[PDB]
Amino acid sequence: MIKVYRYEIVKPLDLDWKEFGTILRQLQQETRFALNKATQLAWEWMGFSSDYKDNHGEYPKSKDILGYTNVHGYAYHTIKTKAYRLNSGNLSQTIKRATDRFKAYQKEILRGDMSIPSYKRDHPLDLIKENISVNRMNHGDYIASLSLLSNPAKQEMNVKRKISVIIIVRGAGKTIMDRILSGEYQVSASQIIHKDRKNKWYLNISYRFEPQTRVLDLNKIMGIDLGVAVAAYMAFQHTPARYKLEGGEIENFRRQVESRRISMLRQGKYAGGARGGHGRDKRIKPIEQLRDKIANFRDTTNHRYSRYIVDMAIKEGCGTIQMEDLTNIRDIGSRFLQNWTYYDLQQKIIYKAEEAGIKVIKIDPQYTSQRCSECGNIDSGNRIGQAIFKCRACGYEANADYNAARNIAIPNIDKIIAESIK
Amino acid sequence: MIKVYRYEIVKPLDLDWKEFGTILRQLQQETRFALNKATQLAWEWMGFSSDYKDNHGEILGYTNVHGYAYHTIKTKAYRLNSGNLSQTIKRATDRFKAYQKEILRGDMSIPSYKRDHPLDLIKENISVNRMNHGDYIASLSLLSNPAKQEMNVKRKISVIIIVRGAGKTIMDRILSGEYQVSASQIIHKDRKNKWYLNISYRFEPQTRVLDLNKIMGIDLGVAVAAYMAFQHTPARYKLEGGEIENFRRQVESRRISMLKPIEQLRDKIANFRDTTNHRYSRYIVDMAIKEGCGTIQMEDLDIGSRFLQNWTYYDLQQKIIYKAEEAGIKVIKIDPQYTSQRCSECGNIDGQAIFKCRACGYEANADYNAARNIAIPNIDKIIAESI
DNA sequence: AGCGCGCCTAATTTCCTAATTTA
DNA sequence: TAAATTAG
RNA sequence: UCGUCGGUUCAGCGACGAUAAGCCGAGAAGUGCCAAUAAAACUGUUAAGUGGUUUGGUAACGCUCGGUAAGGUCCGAAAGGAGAACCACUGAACGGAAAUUAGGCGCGC
Ligand SMILES: [Mg+2]
Ligand SMILES: [Mg+2]
Ligand SMILES: [Mg+2]
Ligand SMILES: [Zn+2]
Repeated sequence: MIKVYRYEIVKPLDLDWKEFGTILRQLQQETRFALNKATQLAWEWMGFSSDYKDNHGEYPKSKDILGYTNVHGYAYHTIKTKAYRLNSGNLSQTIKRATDRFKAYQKEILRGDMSIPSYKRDHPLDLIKENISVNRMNHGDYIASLSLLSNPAKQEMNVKRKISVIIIVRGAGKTIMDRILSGEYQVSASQIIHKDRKNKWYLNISYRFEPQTRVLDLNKIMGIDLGVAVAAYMAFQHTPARYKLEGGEIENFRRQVESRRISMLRQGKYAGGARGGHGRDKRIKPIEQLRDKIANFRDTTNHRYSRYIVDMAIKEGCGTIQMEDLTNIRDIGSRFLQNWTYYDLQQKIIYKAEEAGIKVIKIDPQYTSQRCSECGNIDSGNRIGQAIFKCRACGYEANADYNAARNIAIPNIDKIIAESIK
Repeated sequence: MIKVYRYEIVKPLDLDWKEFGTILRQLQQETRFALNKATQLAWEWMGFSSDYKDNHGEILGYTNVHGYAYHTIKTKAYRLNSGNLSQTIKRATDRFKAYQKEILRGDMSIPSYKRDHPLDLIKENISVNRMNHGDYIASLSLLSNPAKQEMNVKRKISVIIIVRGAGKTIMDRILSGEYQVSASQIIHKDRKNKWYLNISYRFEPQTRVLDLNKIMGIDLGVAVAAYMAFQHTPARYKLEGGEIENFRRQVESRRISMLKPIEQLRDKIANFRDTTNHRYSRYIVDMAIKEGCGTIQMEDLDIGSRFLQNWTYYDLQQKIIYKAEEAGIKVIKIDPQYTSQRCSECGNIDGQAIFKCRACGYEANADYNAARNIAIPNIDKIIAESI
């Protein structure tokens, strides 16, 4: 398992912030240059090999023609002369991401199902495991030594050693960094991230650890039902316990955002003079800030929602979690009327349940809210979302979200519906 | 000048849909090959090629990138029409030339072209005719002479397109001669499995001339800062004071927080009213210029229950009056008595969020209802007629 | 007050190298 | 002696 | 009402800023515009027709980069001050980056 944590950079230990910013921006420009050029060299080789096969009947050998086993070696040999400021290790890692992206989707590129990747302006600076190192001083401060320059670059920038920075290691970041220093966690390739808001640089340390999973009974299954009145309702087949996420705070957020977003757009029709004449970024600045705010709110809401769901499973001893596969369903009449980011929520559940030893299975949500959880009679007549579920034969009434949650908690439930469609 | 508008293809007139679909897919495959190969040929022509291209294994006799690419691609994409093939190659080379300096610097990788790429149709290959029975037929020339012989198509391929409302207006002028076809494309959408043919037409725009018969009406309504309406046209424009409500709450917080500071706040609030008036006046005049209305009618000049509370109303009117003169428009002041209550549709004179006539039953925003009443050239006279 | 924009939002996949050798 | 290079 | 500082996100708190949904600078990669010039391609016996290319310049642009207010101690009459140097809370979370795709909108009227 691999996880990432962010650490804010405060000060360069031996340089000024103005000088540090100039170095970082220059290295970012080379990273963009390396990524685009590598895809150009990869795309060029793909065309040459296709042409070579037609004229000779066999694909050419990279070693014979290109001089290297893979295009990654050839890309390094060419981009190095121009991207001479980055460290060779970081440059090689940067090039590899471009070439692997092209190699992975090469078949889709030829078939026209995907475009050639093009890389934007602000790009993270790659760091290799051996290039990053972190130490704790006696006086309780954390110093990170970064290798970000090549020998020509170090000579021209007067730097003669690692460029040290101070990172705020606090809260849950202290435990992760303490385990990295001890040796339980192993640092993998990282990157340096810059955020436009607050103008802060970050150190994106990614680390490798071994999950500690307790033996949980695999016959216990918890069902997650994205309900109508309730954001998510959880139920278990063995025990009559129920949990729910009312999602009251979600409704309040969208009301303020919808009113704000509509108002901003209308003013754009008669905005100020300086609103235009300075590019696209300035003109759409008010909406970009609003769009970023919504993205951050969903990320936090999905983070706390996934944790609550997994924690409920752990308390009840469940070893299996079943949810609805949303690939087929496209009529979102659920509580998340603002088209919530369901995929981010489901991915967060998976990787947090995997860390706890629980296995996640995606059932097909068809007639799951219509079926009765007592007698199993499936009727489409009562599909009205009446906030209640009154079976005409079982005589069992319960919350519609709760009734759907029980059905998802039954093993092989979709097949049961599949065997007897109605 | 040039604008685009889709026209859904109903069915092929001469051949079956199964045959037409197979034919078009063959042409679509040649379109990608022409596009992708033209990018490779332009890459070598501009000197972007690496060493191993011209050293290991593998001037040119032509003058332009398009000329070099055309002949090389023509041998394989022999089903496409010669005229359309040139257009496909041209759009490939034009993008590369526009992006030539970006790729050399390293800001863009390589132009790419998707699978279901639209087919290019030049002028002289797409004609439209309207039959005596009202069916619109568009004849498309898509196959070259070798392709026509093999596929047993002995003339131009004809298809029927839908023309409803705005589509018929443009198409009728195309047939008349006011609008001339420039280029076209056959786009395919997988959402509905339908083929679309969009026509790019060139026309000489007509500049609206100010006439003293369209009179814009402005009402300082309760729900918005102003509402603009007209009788000749059904269009409407609104000035919502969203920024004004935020600024009022800003001023309220600052006064409590500050409890010179009052003087600076008063100076700030004075400038805000001036800046908003300038933006509002310019927008008000622009919508009259856009529709060519030669007169603006606004109620003659308290705070009342209007959305703007204790605003600099007189300053707003003067800047509207002044900016109207520069455009040739003239401003007339009208008595506002019972303007909100009078019904525009029926004229009878009688909840404030949406006005509903007792007799007519017309339901609409009261701000819009008042705005239409002011638009009448002789609204002032009929106001006292009911009295 | 319809039926074409361009494009935004959400969904989706991949990745998070090492071993050797100049300096 | 940490930066450079290339193979699988 | 929005925003800044208190390790990140979302909430409050203490202070503060706001015409900030505001005001500006430089530059020429791209789209329009102005001068000069008229290639590729196609229909063509021809005659000739469609088509709009190339080099400069300008700076209107949802052109491209950037600047601009905001915690407390401290100096400074105050403004202002060289990311000067110290100090700064409560709750719930804490796996991130890049690329791509395809649909439904909010404008469009
Ligand atoms: Mg649902
Ligand atoms: Mg906060
Ligand atoms: Mg905290
Ligand atoms: Zn039942």
